Amino acid sequence: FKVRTSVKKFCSDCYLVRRKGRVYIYCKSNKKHKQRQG
Amino acid sequence: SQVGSLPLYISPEVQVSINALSMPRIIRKGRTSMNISQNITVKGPKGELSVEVPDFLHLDKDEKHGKINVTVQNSEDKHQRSMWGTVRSLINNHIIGVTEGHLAVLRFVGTGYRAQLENDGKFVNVKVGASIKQGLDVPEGIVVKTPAPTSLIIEGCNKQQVLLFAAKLRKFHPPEPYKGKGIYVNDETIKLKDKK
Amino acid sequence: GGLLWKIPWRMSTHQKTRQRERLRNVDQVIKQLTLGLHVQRCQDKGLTYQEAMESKKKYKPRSKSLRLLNKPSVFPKENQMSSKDKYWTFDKKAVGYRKGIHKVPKWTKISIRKAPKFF
Amino acid sequence: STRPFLVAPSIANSITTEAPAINHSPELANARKWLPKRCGLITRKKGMMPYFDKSTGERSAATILEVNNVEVIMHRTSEVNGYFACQVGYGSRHLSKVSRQMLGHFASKVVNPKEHVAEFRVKDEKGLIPPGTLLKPSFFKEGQYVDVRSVSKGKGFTGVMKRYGFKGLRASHGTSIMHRHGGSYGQNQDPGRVLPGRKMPGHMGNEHVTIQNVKVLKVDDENNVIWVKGSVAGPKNSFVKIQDAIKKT
Amino acid sequence: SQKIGHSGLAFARLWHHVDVARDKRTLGRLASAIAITLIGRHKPVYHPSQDCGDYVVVTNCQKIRVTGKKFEQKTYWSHSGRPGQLKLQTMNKVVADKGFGEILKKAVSGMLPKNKLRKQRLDRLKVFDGSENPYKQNITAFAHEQSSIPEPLKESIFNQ
RNA sequence: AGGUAAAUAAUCUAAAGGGAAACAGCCCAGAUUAAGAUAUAAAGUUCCUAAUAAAUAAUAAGUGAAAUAAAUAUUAAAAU
RNA sequence: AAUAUUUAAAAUCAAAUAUAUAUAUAUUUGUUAAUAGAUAAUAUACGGAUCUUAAUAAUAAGAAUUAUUUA
RNA sequence: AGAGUAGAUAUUGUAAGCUAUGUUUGCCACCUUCGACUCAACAUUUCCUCUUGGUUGUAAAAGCUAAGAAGGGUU
RNA sequence: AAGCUAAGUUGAUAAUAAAUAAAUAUUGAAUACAUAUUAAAUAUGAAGUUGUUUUAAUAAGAUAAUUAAUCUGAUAAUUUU
Ligand SMILES: [Mg+2]
Ligand SMILES: [Mg+2]
Ligand SMILES: [Mg+2]
Ligand SMILES: [Mg+2]
Ligand SMILES: [Mg+2]
Ligand SMILES: [Mg+2]
Ligand SMILES: [Mg+2]
Ligand SMILES: [Mg+2]
Ligand SMILES: [Mg+2]
Ligand SMILES: [Mg+2]
Ligand SMILES: [Mg+2]
Ligand SMILES: [Mg+2]
Ligand SMILES: [Mg+2]
Ligand SMILES: [Mg+2]
Ligand SMILES: [Mg+2]
Ligand SMILES: [Mg+2]
Ligand SMILES: [Mg+2]
Ligand SMILES: [Mg+2]
Ligand SMILES: [Mg+2]
Ligand SMILES: [Mg+2]
Ligand SMILES: [Mg+2]
Ligand SMILES: [Zn+2]
Repeated sequence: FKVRTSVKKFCSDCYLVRRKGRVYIYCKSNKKHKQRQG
Repeated sequence: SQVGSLPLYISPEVQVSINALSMPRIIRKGRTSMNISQNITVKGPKGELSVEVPDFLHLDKDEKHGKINVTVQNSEDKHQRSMWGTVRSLINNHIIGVTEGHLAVLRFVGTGYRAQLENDGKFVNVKVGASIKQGLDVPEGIVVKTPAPTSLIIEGCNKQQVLLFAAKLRKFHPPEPYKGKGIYVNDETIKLKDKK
Repeated sequence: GGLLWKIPWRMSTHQKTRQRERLRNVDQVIKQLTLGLHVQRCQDKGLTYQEAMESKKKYKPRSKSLRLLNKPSVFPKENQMSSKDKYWTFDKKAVGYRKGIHKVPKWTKISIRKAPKFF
Repeated sequence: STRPFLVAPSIANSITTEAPAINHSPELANARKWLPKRCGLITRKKGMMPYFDKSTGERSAATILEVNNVEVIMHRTSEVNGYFACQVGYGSRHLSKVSRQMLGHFASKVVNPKEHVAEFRVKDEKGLIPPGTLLKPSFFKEGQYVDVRSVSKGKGFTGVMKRYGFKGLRASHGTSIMHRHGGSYGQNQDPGRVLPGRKMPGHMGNEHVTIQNVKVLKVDDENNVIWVKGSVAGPKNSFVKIQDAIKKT
Repeated sequence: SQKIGHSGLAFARLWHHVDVARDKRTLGRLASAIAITLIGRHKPVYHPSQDCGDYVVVTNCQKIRVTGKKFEQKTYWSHSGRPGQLKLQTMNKVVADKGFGEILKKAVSGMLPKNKLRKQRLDRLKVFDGSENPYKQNITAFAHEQSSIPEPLKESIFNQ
């Protein structure tokens, strides 16, 4: 997980999710693309 | 909306009823609310199981062609519309389970990676690289069977429950990338890394 | 800023209503001033007070300041005024180039209707 | 015939609903508690002496806890008292010493005027012993573990060195008039006060002390004593509770 | 002249029931309503110098309304004085410990005026999580109300 | 910079009273002595605390509720 | 539905006022929100309590927030 | 931007941009003692211990980096 | 010698349990796909939290006695646990 203020989806296989009052970006292909909005 | 509008086909052996609950409960959001009153049931050959559902939703049972429909009092209400697509899908899943039955194959991959029915079906012992013994009890409704040691099958009427159980079983050892090695639920895949 | 001048950045509902009332009062005062002048001019020409009050053609004030006040482009009425100009002054050093009118000193007495065209 | 009474509609027409159970109830607390499944017995710490294990040859210091007229006076129950416990009484006392009220209580419970009374809390109603019975050292098995409560030796008004193991100031190198003192007792102004529980000189000892998991070395009903491995809090002739160890089995 | 007469009834401490299951107010609004009653502002004979407020029995307090997510967010604080001993409990935790009645009591306490009579006023509030309570028999009642209530219920209440 | 230097106005200085939780300088308003019926100012009107009812929208974050924290990010919403 | 901007009453339209007046001229007014970003040391700190409403069911509650208003 | 055998975002992150802190060196002028010993209390921006995400740069083992975490400990 | 002591001796580092954090899932719409839910349902998850354990305080409750040839205390004496 890259925890950061800015949370953009990198590849096409990335998908944005809204859980626990935080924007997560998970990804099905590349595991490096996992991000979390703060 | 697009899901909930799709009509559900029923075979004569299965019966989709609906009726009010004994003690209706109300889900209270911040602004909106949602009163769970009705209780849909899907009785069939393999078993019977139910869905507790809001008041705004209601069925529309047709005698001709075995179709039944589901509709809400206000489709323009967002929460209702969201519920509608869920409930229809749930009752479809139930129909499928009672008539055919839901299935979940777990294939174990690794040297000495295998499952075993320990308590005459009531406890799936799983041996997946651990000094301590691992496993968990099968829930009510779920029936487990092992064609091979390295290939377990979970079977049930509830699609939710079986696939949850399968996921729990997997969680002891999910597939590693370096060697495709672990517990694979149904058609599960993994991109294997180069060895180097 | 160790001393605490605890003044809120915006006004309450009740404050805004009072401001509106004050704005309305100044417009009323202006109207009365113009009306009295008109009445006086009618009397000079030779009508009674009642006749002057009735008169269709109301006389506009000849003095400059009064005439400017009458114009809504220069001095707008409360009903004419924008929501923003009732409750926000122009302040070039503020962010947004705007500041609450309540932050102006003696805002209850001092009048300030017209802000710049795009600020 | 009937008495005059008026009743409010609001209280009469109120739909009946049971209150939810609260954590700070007695019954919830009882359920939470870590308790022994069996009663205990009061003893006196008579002294201390060596116990030689005859197989191995190992020597162990053992305290001799004497068991005299130990008797279940009465017991308490959840429905009446909020918990299950056995009121045990030890020894024999004169009439002269005992209060009239206490004598009457003992007569009611049908025991002799007692030297020391104490409760022994238990998990269930099964753990309660029938009242009036005599508890002997054979209650406990040899090799079993027991918890041991008693009031410790009184040490009097002690300093922070003895109380809390404070290092104190140096013996030489200029040290003036404060060799055994606690040094600083606070902080300049932010606290502006010595904060509660600041370790200071005060009275020490003469407080209760549970000692957990002590091994019952030896039991004999002939001499009326329980041998117990190691130390027990308090002086000689001090009353000592003994119950099964909750931690060790 | 207006003051002269028998004042005993005016200063009588009445007992006010409130079935929380029936009442549709939220917690804080209910607490505020109670506070007035407890003070005695409702009655015209009131004076600030004299405590002359009524008893308030609250019942079925488990069914109290709380808006938003305050039941799992709202934190009740406490502090002895020794630093590092700030005790912060969420509303649900407080309820689990004591009840919904404790929560109501806290609100009512905060509503009340901060002086020597505050504690007395707080004491007069009698809150109950469920229905059954000892003060059932002493809530204010009238003979004209009796026809509304069925026959055996009254007897059962009296027995209780 | 609660800094420094002057320009204009006000207050404090030498100004009590109401408001701004508390407050030299801010918002009202100038105590000759009382009285307490009527108009009120600024500021307020669930309770603490003197006094309130409405309308139409928006928020669901306790955001906020008398001391507004930025670039940027995400999710919506309108208009083209 | 999709792509890409803008978040605007300058223009434009709508509504209102004033001059000849069923029209013209001049003036005035009307164009997003939420969350994250967010952060230290005696103790929660809107001044405090507390405030987002709910049919059955009340002679009865339903912001006490923000914005535009009324009595 | 640029390093990272290839790929800016595993790890690294020039100069310029937007903030927080009041831990340093200053500035202001309302206001006229460093270290050691002793006992420490508090914070968390976590050094160790517990849980977890990422790591063509996680095979294993050692690491590196990030999220939760102040219970205990930290010559 | 007693006592007091640590260089000495003995014990404890307080479980089971419950709800959680980051994180990991199930079914599943809103949004024909997807999505662990900032939807309804259903699960995992920490030396942390609640507790548990220990000490001190308090005294709801309980047993008994109730104007006393020896009711319950205190003053007094001999003392130390
Ligand atoms: Mg020394
Ligand atoms: Mg000396
Ligand atoms: Mg200065
Ligand atoms: Mg002077
Ligand atoms: Mg003054
Ligand atoms: Mg002057
Ligand atoms: Mg004067
Ligand atoms: Mg807030
Ligand atoms: Mg504030
Ligand atoms: Mg225009
Ligand atoms: Mg604070
Ligand atoms: Mg306030
Ligand atoms: Mg490069
Ligand atoms: Mg730089
Ligand atoms: Mg400083
Ligand atoms: Mg941290
Ligand atoms: Mg490794
Ligand atoms: Mg703990
Ligand atoms: Mg789906
Ligand atoms: Mg899915
Ligand atoms: Mg744990
Ligand atoms: Zn990706």
